[PDB]
Amino acid sequence: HHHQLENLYFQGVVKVGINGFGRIGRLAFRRIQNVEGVEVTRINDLTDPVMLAHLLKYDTTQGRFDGTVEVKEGGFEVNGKFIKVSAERDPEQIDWATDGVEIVLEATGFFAKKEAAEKHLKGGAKKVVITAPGGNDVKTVVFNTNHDVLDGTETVISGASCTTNCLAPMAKALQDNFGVVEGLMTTIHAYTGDQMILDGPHRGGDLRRARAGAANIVPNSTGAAKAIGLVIPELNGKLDGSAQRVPTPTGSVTELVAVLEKNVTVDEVNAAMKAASNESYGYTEDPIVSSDIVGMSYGSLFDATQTKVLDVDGKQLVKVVSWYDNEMSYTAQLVRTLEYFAKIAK
Amino acid sequence: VVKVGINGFGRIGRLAFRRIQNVEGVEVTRINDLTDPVMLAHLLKYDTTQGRFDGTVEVKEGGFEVNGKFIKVSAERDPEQIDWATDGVEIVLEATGFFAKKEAAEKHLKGGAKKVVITAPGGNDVKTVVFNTNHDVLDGTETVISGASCTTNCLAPMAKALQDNFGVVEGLMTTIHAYTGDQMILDGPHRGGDLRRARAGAANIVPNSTGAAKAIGLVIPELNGKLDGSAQRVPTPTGSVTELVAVLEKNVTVDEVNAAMKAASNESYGYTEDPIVSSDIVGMSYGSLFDATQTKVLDVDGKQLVKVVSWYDNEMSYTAQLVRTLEYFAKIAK
Amino acid sequence: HHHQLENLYFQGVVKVGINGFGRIGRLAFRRIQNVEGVEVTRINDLTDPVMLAHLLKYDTTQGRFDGTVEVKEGGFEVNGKFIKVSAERDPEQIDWATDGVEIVLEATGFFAKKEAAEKHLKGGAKKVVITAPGGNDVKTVVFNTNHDVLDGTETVISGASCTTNCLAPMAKALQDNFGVVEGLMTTIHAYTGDQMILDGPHRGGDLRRARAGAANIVPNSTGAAKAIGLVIPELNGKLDGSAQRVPTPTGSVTELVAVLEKNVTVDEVNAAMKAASNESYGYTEDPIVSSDIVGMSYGSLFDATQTKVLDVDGKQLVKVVSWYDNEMSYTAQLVRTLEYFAKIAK
Amino acid sequence: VVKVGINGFGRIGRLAFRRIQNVEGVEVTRINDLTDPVMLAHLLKYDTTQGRFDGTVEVKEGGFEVNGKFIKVSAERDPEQIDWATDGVEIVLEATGFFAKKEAAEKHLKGGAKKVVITAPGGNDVKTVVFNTNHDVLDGTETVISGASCTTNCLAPMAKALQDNFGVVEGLMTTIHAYTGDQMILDGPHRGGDLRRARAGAANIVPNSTGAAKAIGLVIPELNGKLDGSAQRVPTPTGSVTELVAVLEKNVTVDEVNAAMKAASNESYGYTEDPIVSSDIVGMSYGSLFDATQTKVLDVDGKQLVKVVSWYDNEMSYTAQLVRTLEYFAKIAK
Ligand SMILES: [Ca+2]
Ligand SMILES: [Ca+2]
Ligand SMILES: [Cl-]
Ligand SMILES: [Cl-]
Ligand SMILES: [Cl-]
Ligand SMILES: [Cl-]
Repeated sequence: HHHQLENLYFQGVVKVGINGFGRIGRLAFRRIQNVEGVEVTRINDLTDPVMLAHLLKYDTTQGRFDGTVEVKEGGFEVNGKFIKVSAERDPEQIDWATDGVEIVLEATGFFAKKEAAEKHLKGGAKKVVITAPGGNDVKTVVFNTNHDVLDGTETVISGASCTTNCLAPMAKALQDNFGVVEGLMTTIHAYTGDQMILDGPHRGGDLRRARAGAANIVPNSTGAAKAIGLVIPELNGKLDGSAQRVPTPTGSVTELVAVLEKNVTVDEVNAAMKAASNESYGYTEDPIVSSDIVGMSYGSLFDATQTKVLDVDGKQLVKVVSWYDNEMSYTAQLVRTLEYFAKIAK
Repeated sequence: VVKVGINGFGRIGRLAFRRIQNVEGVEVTRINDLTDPVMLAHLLKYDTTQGRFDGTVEVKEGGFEVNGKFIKVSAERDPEQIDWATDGVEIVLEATGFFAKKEAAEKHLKGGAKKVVITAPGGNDVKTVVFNTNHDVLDGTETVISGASCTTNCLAPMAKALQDNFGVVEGLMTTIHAYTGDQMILDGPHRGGDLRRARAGAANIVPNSTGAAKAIGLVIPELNGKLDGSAQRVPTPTGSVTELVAVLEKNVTVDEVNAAMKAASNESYGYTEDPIVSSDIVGMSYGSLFDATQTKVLDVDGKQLVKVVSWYDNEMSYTAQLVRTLEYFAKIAK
Repeated sequence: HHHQLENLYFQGVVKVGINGFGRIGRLAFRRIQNVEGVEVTRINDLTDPVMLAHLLKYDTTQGRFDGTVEVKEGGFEVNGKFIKVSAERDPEQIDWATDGVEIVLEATGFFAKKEAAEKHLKGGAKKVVITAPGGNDVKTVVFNTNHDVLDGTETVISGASCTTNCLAPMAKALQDNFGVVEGLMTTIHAYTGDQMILDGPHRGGDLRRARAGAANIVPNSTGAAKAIGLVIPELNGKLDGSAQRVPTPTGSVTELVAVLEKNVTVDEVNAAMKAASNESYGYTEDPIVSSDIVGMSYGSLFDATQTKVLDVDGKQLVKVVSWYDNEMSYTAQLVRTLEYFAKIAK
Repeated sequence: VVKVGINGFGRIGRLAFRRIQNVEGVEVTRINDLTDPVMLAHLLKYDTTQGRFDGTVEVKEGGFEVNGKFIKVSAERDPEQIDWATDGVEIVLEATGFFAKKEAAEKHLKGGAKKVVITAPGGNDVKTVVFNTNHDVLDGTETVISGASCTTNCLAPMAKALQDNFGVVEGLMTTIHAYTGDQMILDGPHRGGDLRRARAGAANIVPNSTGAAKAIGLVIPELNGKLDGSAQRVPTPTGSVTELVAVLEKNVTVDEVNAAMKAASNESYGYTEDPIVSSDIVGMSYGSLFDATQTKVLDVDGKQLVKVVSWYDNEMSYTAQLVRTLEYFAKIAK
């Protein structure tokens, strides 16, 4: 009876707008091409469209675009369909509604806070998903970990980080099955665009991101584990971590060393992960390596071959390890949350 | 003068030769390897990661002339075939990827050598020595000893310091490690059957099993059975870093942890507070370099997990430790 | 009237056998999965099948296998179909005919010469294609450059090398349109399995292949240009060349600097290449880079953006440049020749 | 003592500082760069490709203390803002990726410097000097000069030797070149609009335009307009090799070509017959290293095409040439 959900039953097309056509924005565009009932009808980015079209067609790590891309006067012709490309620097000036846009992926990195991201509503968009944390009045959502926190009335939400989308389902499964006292994370992580190609002054003052990223093992700080409480309240304040950036251009792996609230065996841990598996959190027993997860659609892929339970006179330390393509795994999660959020809008 | 012979002129054998050139009272007078000496001379002169050789190398009838001195190069395959005594060799560096067994390594004594140091674990009936961690275990009467592995030479002083200052309940190690010659350059069948070492080593993050932490008890009895670990091989050709996450027997602060490491520092175990990266340690002579910038103490309602991290050049750091043990071992004679 | 060709008209299935399941053998298997009317019914390789199945499923440069692979008693289950995998070290002992094999891809590198490769005929196979040169009584075939040299009665043929399959259509187009006096080739080439991962003794005695291949620019000798006469008789003895191996795991590019028999312009050269283009020899005017050709199906991809015509008081030197994936481009050519050879057998 | 000031403490500026430490009678007394001195001190100490600094570096109020001596570090952005004379600087190394113009570079003279050397082409009204190829063109009265590019410093002695011995009709260059800081670490918009420098530089073979061969006439008048070329950038962080394919004015043999290069050899132009690879030249002080193992003479019915190949460390080889020109330029004063 009619306080009912509707968009799940009778929505034809979810029209998406992308503000910021960097790595994530372009990869989200690519994924949406394969999502029935969701399509991008507007891109906004200050870069010359000739440059943007070229980078959409050709991608070092993710391969050639599946289809044709041609620059036109007001935007691109992508697999026939024209798609407007604007270059407004003020989000309040983007007339999203003229292109039917209802939800915006905000991926520039300059409008993270609620009031900043809500500028897209002035142009007529209804909802916004941020490609980063994750402020004071904004929920953080890892799809298939805590998207049930959404009621559909929120205006701005965060898709969390890529590392959070890998860690969260793995840490939650430990908590649900065994209980976590505390734990430390180490991500062995592909280099990224916040590192220098060769040694040189880094804008932020980071003496390690100043170093050649493709020729070094580079320690760097993280926030996923310290901030996990935003996705899994029961783990608030229980985890910390850091990263080692290494010379691959994409593909990463997350290790968690944890003290649990009860004793376990390796098989029990692995069986718990298998039972928690879904389209966001995969399970494998194959001895794969990082190139095997590039382009994959899981947000997180648990690797049962790397599980360890160290038992010393009954005192136990546990290691669990999950793979992720820090590019496409995070993008696949963003797109799941984009669609879900739009469809439970009401 | 300690006259040393080298069996196996691979990465470690060649780098040990380079180091011994600078150890007064130690000199190599006999190399032997089943490779054409022209190939060996070229690989001694030119080294992708460790640079060009300091001096002159010329191939001559029976071996090399290195900085004037001639050095016999043989090509046997049984240590008994090596007349170490004809070249005056007293102690042998055994550095082929095989032969890591006492009876197997004792074959060199028939050729007239007195002592043998094997460049890998092989310690069922053989003492395992990380210099400046436990070389005091040697009395000089041993025939064959092990220099342990390079991961052990990195971990051991760090783990020993935690044990000495605070007590260790248990711990898990992760080493982010340069690729090595037991991995394939491109995807292909690995002779051991390892499905991960069969993969392209310079284009992947590759999980790898280790033994350093599980076998630490051979170097630090007080840690026997308390540790486990594993590795992630990554696309650098040398330079590695070892992380240890441990449960200790008392609560600590970060400053207390770092101060304990500094107090344990010496020529084998370095200390830095500079935010370095892996290229900054390639070629260094410390066996282990503790990095105070990476220390973590997670305290959750008084229960603590501690992370400590040391760097090492898995090539030159290990080699420098081997040569320390070679010199000391020869010095304390029998 | 009935001295007619038949296999082009009424052949149902070309059954292929692969001797040697290395990089090329596995990639040829992958391509054949997408070739209607051609299928592999027998693999012979001395490697443990568990290792071989794993390497077919997971491929660092060419991605995950499109489908499922499962080890069975006598071989593999690949996308349902069972495929026998033997491990005979003597090719005369391979009973190809029991599996209906008519043509063998001989890719071990130990049976290049005619008499050696003809051992496969003892087991009942009819034809053999060698994945390397290219002996004294054996024709060398670059598909869509000189496959018309085949009359279908040959027993053993060579698919040439991967570098030859890139150079040949480019050199032939210059010869046909303008005439070649002489020329020198330089390939900038991915590292390969004949190089060491770290500095160490090389079995062949090559002091450069002994060096770490992923951490160096490594000069190495070639044979494609010196031996081009085997594919293009009119260029016999007119070319020489060499290679620089560089730190990418696949993807290569071939430059030819040539003296021609007449003066030209850059546009004239590029137009000549466009007219010579086909499914083996592509044409592009996009400023691509090496990652953009990994996995591609052209044997050779001419890049019009790199064309140069240096004219000094009327004396001209010309540079033309073509891309190739030294893995998949060569494999795609091998598979074209495999099918054609089987189908004009008669 | 020649007192030098450095504007721009990037790769070249820092490596030139490292070299000048070993040039007696030349010393840097003033650096200025718009970067925080803490960042600059860290990058001087630690260098991914060129190793750790030889000495001590400590940040202090007005700059660095390097091996005791204090060195002022400023952060202006207009050469007139630099009081070179207050620091006694006579000659300025102008090494920011901009300012490659005579009037632009002459701004340093207002601050009290006498001469300027720009670390890139900028030669419309500025002489271009490859040391030991054409530094005899300087008379000492010039204010601003160019050290040319690093590709020019590699090509020039090789091309000059062909011209001197045999005569050059024409030629095309290909350099297989390390990636540089004008390429992206990952695919992304390039500020110049270059669709190839927008691509991940350590994961691709990247075609690149050059100017060294087209502009060679500025260093070797006899080759003006005779050459063209281009580059392939590849995944090494330093170390490069330049190939020249040329039509000569007479027929030659390989031995004749190689002998001519050996006779042209000097401190700027080296000669080797060893089959080296790129890591063997990183850090070398020669501007150019001719490799006789790569020489080709293709003779087809008497018509010849010749290939000659030289190595260079696009970082340190170029820097060593710059510092040679700095010293000479200061020495021949006005
Ligand atoms: Ca869609
Ligand atoms: Ca098929
Ligand atoms: Cl964290
Ligand atoms: Cl272990
Ligand atoms: Cl050739
Ligand atoms: Cl040029």
